[PDB]
Amino acid sequence: XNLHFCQLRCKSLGLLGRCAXTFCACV
Amino acid sequence: VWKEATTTLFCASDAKAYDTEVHNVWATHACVPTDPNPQEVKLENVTENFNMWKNNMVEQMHEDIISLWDQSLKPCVKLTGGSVITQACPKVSFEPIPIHYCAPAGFAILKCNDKKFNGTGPCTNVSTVQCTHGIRPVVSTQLLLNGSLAEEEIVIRSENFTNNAKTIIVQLNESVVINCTRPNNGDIRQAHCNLSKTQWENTLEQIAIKLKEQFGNNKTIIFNPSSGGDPEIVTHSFNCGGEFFYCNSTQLFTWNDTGRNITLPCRIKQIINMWQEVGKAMYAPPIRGQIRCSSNITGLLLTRDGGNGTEIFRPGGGDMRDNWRSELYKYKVVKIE
Ligand SMILES: *[C@@H]1O[C@H](CO)[C@@H](O)[C@H](O)[C@H]1NC(C)=O
Ligand SMILES: *[C@@H]1O[C@H](CO)[C@@H](O)[C@H](O)[C@H]1NC(C)=O
Ligand SMILES: *[C@@H]1O[C@H](CO)[C@@H](O)[C@H](O)[C@H]1NC(C)=O
Ligand SMILES: *[C@@H]1O[C@H](CO)[C@@H](O)[C@H](O)[C@H]1NC(C)=O
Ligand SMILES: *[C@@H]1O[C@H](CO)[C@@H](O)[C@H](O)[C@H]1NC(C)=O
Ligand SMILES: *[C@@H]1O[C@H](CO)[C@@H](O)[C@H](O)[C@H]1NC(C)=O
Ligand SMILES: *[C@@H]1O[C@H](CO)[C@@H](O)[C@H](O)[C@H]1NC(C)=O
Ligand SMILES: *[C@@H]1O[C@H](CO)[C@@H](O)[C@H](O)[C@H]1NC(C)=O
Repeated sequence: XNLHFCQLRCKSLGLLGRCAXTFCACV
Repeated sequence: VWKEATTTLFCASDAKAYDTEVHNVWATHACVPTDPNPQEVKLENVTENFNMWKNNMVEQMHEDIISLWDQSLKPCVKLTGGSVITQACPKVSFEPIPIHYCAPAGFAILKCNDKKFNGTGPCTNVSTVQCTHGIRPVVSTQLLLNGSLAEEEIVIRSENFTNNAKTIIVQLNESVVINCTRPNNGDIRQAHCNLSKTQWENTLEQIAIKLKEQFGNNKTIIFNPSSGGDPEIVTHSFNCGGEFFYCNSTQLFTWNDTGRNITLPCRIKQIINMWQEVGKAMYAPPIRGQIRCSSNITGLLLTRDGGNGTEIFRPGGGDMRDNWRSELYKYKVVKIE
C-alpha cells in the first residue's frame, strides 16, 4: 504494498517509502 | 535456434504420502516423483544469453509457493482490501523440502555452467537438463537460508548496480550456521538466534571486498541496519516450525572497516503483513515446547543508499521473487523448434 500509506509513514522519518513486493520499505 | 518461451512447468519432489508436514502434503498432490534418471547434456559450441531478472520460471515458482502457503497455513483472520475473512486456523507441521522444476515435451531447460556468471548476457558452457536441482522454497527477509552456495568466490548480482533502487543478491561460498530457538520453558513469544561472531564478521569483510571490486577501490564500505518500514523487512523474518519469527538483525548489520556468539533477540508474532498479497493475517498463539531451527545462511539481500566517498549497505528483501531468483538464476526455458 500500500504505497500511499508507506510513503505516509516513511516521510515522518525523513525518508521516502517504496514497495518491496507487498511490504513497505523506507529509503 | 531455441527461443525462450513460457510453458507449463511441472514440479517433482521426494514428498511422502505419509508425512503430514505441509510441503509434503502439497507436493503429494501437485508434484511428480523426483526424476529417477536425470540427464544433463552438454551443448557443444553453443553460446546462449540469459537474463535472471526476466525469467518466467521465477513467476511460476512464486505462484506455486503462494498456493502452498494459502492451502497450508490458514490464518484465523485475514484482512485484504478492507474486507475481513475468518476461518479455522489449526497449527501445522512446517519444514520446507526441495522441489525440482521440469520442462514438458516440446520444451527444454537450459543451464548456464559458467563460473563467473553474473546472471545476464552470454553463457559459453550451456547444458540442457530435464529438471532443475532441488530448491527449498524458503520464505524470508534479509538473509537467504538453506540455499545453494557459490563454488569458489562470493558473487554479488544486481539488475543494475548503478541504480540504488535495485536489490543486490549476495551468494556466499561458505555458509554461516544460524540457530534460532524459542525455549521450552516464561514469555512464549520470546526467542533468540545464535551464530558465530568470527564467521559472521569474516563474511561481512569478504562481502565488502566484493562490493569494493564493483563500486571502486577508493570506496569505504559501511553496513547499517534497515532504514525502516514494515517489521518484516526491518527484521530478519522467517517461519520456523510454523511460527513467525522476527529477529533483530542490528548486530549483523552494523559494521565498518576500522563473546564468541552473536545472539539476536527475536519475537514470535501472531499478526503479520502477508507476502502473498497486500494485507494482514492473524494466527493463533505459539505451540508449547522447544521450537528450534538450525539453518545455513547461504546468501543475503542488500540495498545501497547511494545519492560521497562512502557506500552504505543495508539489509533488504521483501519481494520473494528475489529469493527464487537466487536459485533460478542459472536456468531458462526454451521451446524446441
Ligand atoms: C562446463 O560445465 C560442466 C559442468 O559444470 C563441467 O563439467 C565442464 O568441465 C565445463 N566445461 C568447460 C570447458 O569449462
Ligand atoms: C554481466 O556480464 C556481461 C558481459 O558478459 C555484461 O555486459 C553485463 O553488464 C554484466 N551484468 C551486469 C553488469 O549487471
Ligand atoms: C548446510 O550446509 C552444510 C555445509 O555447507 C551442508 O552439509 C548441509 O547439507 C546444509 N544444509 C541444508 C539444509 O542445506
Ligand atoms: C570462498 O570465497 C572467498 C572469496 O570471496 C575465497 O577467499 C575463499 O577461499 C573461498 N572459500 C571456499 C571454502 O570456497
Ligand atoms: C542503471 O541505472 C542508472 C541509474 O538509474 C541509469 O542511469 C542507467 O541507465 C542504468 N543502466 C542501464 C539501464 O543499462
Ligand atoms: C548450532 O547448532 C548446532 C547443532 O544443531 C551446533 O553444532 C552449533 O554449534 C550451533 N551454533 C551456534 C552458533 O549456536
Ligand atoms: C534492535 O536492537 C537494537 C540494538 O539493541 C535496538 O537499538 C533496536 O531498538 C532494536 N529494535 C527493536 C524493534 O526493538
Ligand atoms: C533449513 O534446513 C534445516 C534442515 O532441513 C531445517 O531444520 C530448518 O528449519 C531450515 N530453515 C528454514 C528457515 O527453513
